[PDB]
Amino acid sequence: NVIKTVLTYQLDGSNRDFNIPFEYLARKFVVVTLIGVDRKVLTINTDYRFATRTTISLTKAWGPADGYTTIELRRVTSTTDRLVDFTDGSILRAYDLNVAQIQTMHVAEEARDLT
Amino acid sequence: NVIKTVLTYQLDGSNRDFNIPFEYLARKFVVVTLIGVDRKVLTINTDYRFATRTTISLTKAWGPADGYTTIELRRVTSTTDRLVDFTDGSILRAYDLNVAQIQTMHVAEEARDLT
Amino acid sequence: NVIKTVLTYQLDGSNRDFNIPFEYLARKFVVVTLIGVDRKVLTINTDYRFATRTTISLTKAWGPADGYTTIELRRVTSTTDRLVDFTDGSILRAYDLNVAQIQTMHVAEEARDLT
Amino acid sequence: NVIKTVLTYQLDGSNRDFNIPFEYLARKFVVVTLIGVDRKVLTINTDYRFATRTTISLTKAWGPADGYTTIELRRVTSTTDRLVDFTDGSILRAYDLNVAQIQTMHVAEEARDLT
Amino acid sequence: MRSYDMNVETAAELSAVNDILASIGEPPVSTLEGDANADAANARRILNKINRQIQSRGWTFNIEEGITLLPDVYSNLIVYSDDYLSLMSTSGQSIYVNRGGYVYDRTSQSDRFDSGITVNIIRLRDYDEMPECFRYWIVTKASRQFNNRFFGAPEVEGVLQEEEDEARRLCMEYEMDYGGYNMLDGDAFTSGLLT
Amino acid sequence: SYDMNVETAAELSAVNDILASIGEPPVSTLEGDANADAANARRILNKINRQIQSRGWTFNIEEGITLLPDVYSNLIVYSDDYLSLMSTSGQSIYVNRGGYVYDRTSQSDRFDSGITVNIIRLRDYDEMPECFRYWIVTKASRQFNNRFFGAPEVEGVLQEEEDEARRLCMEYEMDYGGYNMLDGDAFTSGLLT
Amino acid sequence: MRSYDMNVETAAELSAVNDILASIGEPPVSTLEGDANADAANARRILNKINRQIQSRGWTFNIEEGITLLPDVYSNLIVYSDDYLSLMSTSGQSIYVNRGGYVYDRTSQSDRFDSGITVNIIRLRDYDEMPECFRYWIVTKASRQFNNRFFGAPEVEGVLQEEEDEARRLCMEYEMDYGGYNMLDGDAFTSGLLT
Amino acid sequence: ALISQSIKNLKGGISQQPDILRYPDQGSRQVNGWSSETEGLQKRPPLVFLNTLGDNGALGQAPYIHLINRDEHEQYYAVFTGSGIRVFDLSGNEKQVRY
Amino acid sequence: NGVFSICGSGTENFCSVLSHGDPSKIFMYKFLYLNEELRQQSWSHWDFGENVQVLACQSISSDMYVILRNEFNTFLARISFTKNAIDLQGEPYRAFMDMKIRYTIPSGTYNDDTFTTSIHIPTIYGANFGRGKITVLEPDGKITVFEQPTAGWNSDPWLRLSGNLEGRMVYIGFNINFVYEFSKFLIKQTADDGSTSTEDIGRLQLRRAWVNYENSGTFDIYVENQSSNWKYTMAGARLGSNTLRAGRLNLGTGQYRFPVVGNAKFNTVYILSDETTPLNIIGCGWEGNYLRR
Repeated sequence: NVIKTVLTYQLDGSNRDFNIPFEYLARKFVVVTLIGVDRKVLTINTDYRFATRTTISLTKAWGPADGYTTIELRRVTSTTDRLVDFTDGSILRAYDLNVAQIQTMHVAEEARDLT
Repeated sequence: NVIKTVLTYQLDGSNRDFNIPFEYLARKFVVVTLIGVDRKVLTINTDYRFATRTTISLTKAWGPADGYTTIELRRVTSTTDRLVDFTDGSILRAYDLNVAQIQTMHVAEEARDLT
Repeated sequence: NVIKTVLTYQLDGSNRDFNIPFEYLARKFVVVTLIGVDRKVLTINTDYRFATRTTISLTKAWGPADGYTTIELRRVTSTTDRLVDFTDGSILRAYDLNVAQIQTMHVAEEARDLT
Repeated sequence: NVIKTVLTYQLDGSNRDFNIPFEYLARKFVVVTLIGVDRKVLTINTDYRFATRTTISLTKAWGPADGYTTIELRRVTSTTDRLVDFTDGSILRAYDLNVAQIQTMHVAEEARDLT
Repeated sequence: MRSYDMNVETAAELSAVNDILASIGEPPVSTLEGDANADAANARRILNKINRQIQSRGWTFNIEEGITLLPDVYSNLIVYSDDYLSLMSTSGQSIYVNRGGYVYDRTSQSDRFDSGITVNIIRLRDYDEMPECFRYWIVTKASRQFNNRFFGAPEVEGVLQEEEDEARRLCMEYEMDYGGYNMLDGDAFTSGLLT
Repeated sequence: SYDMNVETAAELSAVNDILASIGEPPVSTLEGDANADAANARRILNKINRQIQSRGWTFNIEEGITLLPDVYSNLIVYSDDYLSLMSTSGQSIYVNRGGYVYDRTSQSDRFDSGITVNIIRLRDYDEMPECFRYWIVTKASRQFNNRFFGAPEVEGVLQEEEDEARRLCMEYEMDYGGYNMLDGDAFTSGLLT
Repeated sequence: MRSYDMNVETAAELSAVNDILASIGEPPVSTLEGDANADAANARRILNKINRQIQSRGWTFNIEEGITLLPDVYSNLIVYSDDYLSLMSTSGQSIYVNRGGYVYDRTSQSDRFDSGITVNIIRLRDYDEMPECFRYWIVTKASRQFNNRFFGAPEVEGVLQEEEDEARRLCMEYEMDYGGYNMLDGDAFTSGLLT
Repeated sequence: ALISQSIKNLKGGISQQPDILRYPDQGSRQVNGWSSETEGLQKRPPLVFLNTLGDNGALGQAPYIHLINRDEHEQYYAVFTGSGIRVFDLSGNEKQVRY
Repeated sequence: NGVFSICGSGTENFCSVLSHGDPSKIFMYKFLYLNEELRQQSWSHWDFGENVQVLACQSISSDMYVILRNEFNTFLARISFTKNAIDLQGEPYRAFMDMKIRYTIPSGTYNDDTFTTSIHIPTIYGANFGRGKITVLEPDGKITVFEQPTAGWNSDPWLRLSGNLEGRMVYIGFNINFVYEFSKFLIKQTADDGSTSTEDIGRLQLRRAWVNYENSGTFDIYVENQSSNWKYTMAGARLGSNTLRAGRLNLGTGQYRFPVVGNAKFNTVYILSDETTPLNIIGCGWEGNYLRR
């Protein structure tokens, strides 16, 4: 019953909402590659505008006619921008220390998932 | 592979022993998979005992003649539960901070080593 | 798919400097490689003096005349030890708190990067 | 006797823009017309894209070559529904309070205007 | 004057309201909608009115070139709504001024006509659809107006003024680059002379 | 104490320095919802960031580019992402009537095969040459200072240093653009031939 | 921005921190390490950021002459880290601007390439490795910044300002002597002409 | 004009009176505090569970409780429930009621 | 509406009332009557948590014994007003918690299968509780909070702690909630015989404000202005000061500044704390421009 980093949403039919399974810290984290013809990312804003926390609505659910056979919903951690980091003066809102472990955790969970 | 996470042990005709290279912080994480035809994950006491910190044993004398041929112990540390979660105003326990690095570390090492 | 870790820089006939674009928690971690006939590793005091933190100068002009055409700088922050340990009674501080989340993140990313 | 509602603009051979001088509580309300052989109505997404709120651009060049010589933009704010309804507990506000007196006024005026 | 609150939701307008409000010291407003605070609404109005003023001074982008106003065939009268900021003809010595709501011929002495007319009009547009330099000029001029009306602050005003002058410098430069008329190549008097 | 090359968050460093510009304690992370004083940091940084990127610079501008016409309707979405739309040579036709480019000369909005324009696309606060970055930081700091909680002396010193930093950018740009009065531009290149 | 806590230790950096702190009135700090006092850390940051700014305005010592950035063979993409302060080509009208993290060709429209490139870069360096005149200029500019941010002192500021102007006078003189280009002997336009 | 006012005392309770009128050193809605002489608001002092007397229902029906301080030595709390006299000792041991 | 009792006490001055209508709360009026000064007349309102009825408040001198009735069972407890004392023996810091009990975790609990130790709410406490947050505290600080299952504690009666905890002197508890709301920050001026002439005329825009904490831990100040709600939590101590040594309690006197920007007339700053560390506020100062209209 894994919180899979990846959920296979076959791109067929029409629902603005296809429910993501992962939990995303911020919008930038989620990337949608359109397998079927060209693995492709819709501009997060232009097609897969983030209509929802557990669902994403591309403006249209691309038809098999478009030929984009599959959509991949992923939560992939960006090592480059720590979502959060600790600096001198900042009082350590405990909440931040927890965000930090979680941001790391997602990078690793992702790692288990790719391999 | 080299780092001890995944293991490749092969089913004995009769076995009351299965050796463990890794260091696992808590019992829950290491989960047995016997993959004779496909995967079968066995719970702790129902099939096996983490009888000693060093070694574990499962009954039924799982054998190559029987379907299963792979007793694989793979170290998975659950992402969600951390023996330490930083409560607000909590005394940041020194040892606890040390657990936190480890839980995450182990989770990645399982990913890296598997490569 | 941006691999930010294993960067291989073309070896040239007469250049003794390559610039490590990626990050390193510690020096020992980045290991140079030479390629083309076999992989020949190198030692930091012996052949690759770290120059400026962000550049490595390789003495003894390694080049294609040798038959070696590639220099690879790769990151394997080591999993075995927590660089930062919060021993009892420390004045927790910036260097310590940031490194521990980071160690995992750089290492897991290496796992994610080769593949 | 100034009829400010039913304004008919001469259709021209090659112009795709007419400017709705009169007011609209809502878009659906203004219905374009084409004339000269029969009255042919039009649909907003289909042929008359609203451009700027105050202008309508008719695609497919309707003109006297077709045999149609007139474009009429007419206002029939619909009587059936109160666009504004003050449901219990609303923060009554400007949009709401003004529209309701207005709906009647625009509609009655249409009655007064045709005749 | 089009309604201050009738303009629909926007994200750029939201940035602007938040910024103007910031200048007199109000905190950023989360959602421009459902906000009970009046200041929000007053600011929105200032942004809308000053948006109208800036556009009125003609700018090369806005002036529509000769466009056609088409007469209502049944009516025989061109309509002149407050979306028109200015009515000037193409040749010289424009002859159109609005009488009642309708446009009116000051020479013929009759607003009644047909066949349409060609005029260089300055149409009002929303706060969006303006180039990024002008949006910045507007936000700061609106902020200065707002600082005068509500707060009585002496200092903020000086800074705002210098900033607005800086913006004008910047905008008039953008507009000049956009139009870009070199006097030799483009002229009515000398395009003929230089041949 | 040991040789590290670890990189501190680049975006966060900006708002952190903006806060520390007025002596307010540094903020560890841009989350937490409130931190209203910190929030303003993000908003005013990104906004003044568009601002500086608007005034055209010879590296922000992309010299030529085609934007695909929407195939279905021939209307090219004119987003809020592009700062300015300007034609190649002179008398730039395009300006947005509605959300899509509308040619003022044409009196039409739809057009096929696309167009060629010189756009100045929005970029992050990141990805900018360091001189521009420092200029943005000091300008945002002076605004965030004298607007919310201004003091006399800090405002003055900051506006002085801010005008100074303009010079760091305008110098940078001049060398980067590297125009020549004779050889470089068109009217005079012809004369040389 | 490299970490404020990345210089491992530096006796020269210690002198500097102590001096900057002295200007706003803090006492000399014995060991730059293990010091709980925050001011120390804030000052260290100011020294590091201002160190970056001073270096960015090009100085003859720092600008590396044509050096080569070598493309990753497997990657096909030159890397552009924040250690680069500026990317300008040797000839004229430089054509490189960083797109994402990677460097990018604004003419070819593709960051993807090989064979390396030659560019005149301005590399960031530590606070040490700067000549003694510039170190003095930096310490005083940093002291002035610090006096603005933390204390509110009116007088110290004037003295600091004159001193920094004096340092600039001194540094720009040192840099000019170091480069030392006489216009007759060294030129691109006239080295050719005077033969 | 940098008007700075420091209300340095605190305490003073709450007041639902209007803002122009509300005195300084008062606020609205203090909950859970004991505003003493030197400390300002302090979280209300804590409680220690001593014993569990009975069902919500059995001691139930709006009882009347009188605290008999017999002597510094023994303290007994008496609950007259509507039906009958039940006495609980301070520690919760139920000294029994007879009739 | 109906005051059942008005219990009161001589040595601490706490007059009190409990009622049929809002039974959850005892209300305490603290008075100093030297001479006839009545220097402070303060009405504050105490709480004993959601779904709770307070049957009686009667006071043995120097403390008070309050019989609370949970919705499920009833409890008898003692609130000690002594000024700076550790209530339970061995407590780290006069923990303020709703029910504080000391339980030595018994040998039987804990699982070799799950590295968690299980506590039973019906057992370690005398009777099943009803609703609210629960916090368990090791003698050394490591407050860990297990939020209520929405089911209700009676419905899910097992709570867990992580780590083998064969033996401890855990002080278990239900959390306590503090909310004091500052008075809208209007300019007030003094006058003859303590007259106050807060000035309505004018707009005061307040740039920043402060609360001067003493001997206290997490306190979170929620500032809300119309159409917004911001949290500016203060916890711990500034990283890097000698104060946040690891392994230590972390409670130290300091001043936190919360930035609030707005028209004073409609912005409220209320301090709300909820994590068992004492919160003590000596003073508050608002600083702002005030140029009269």
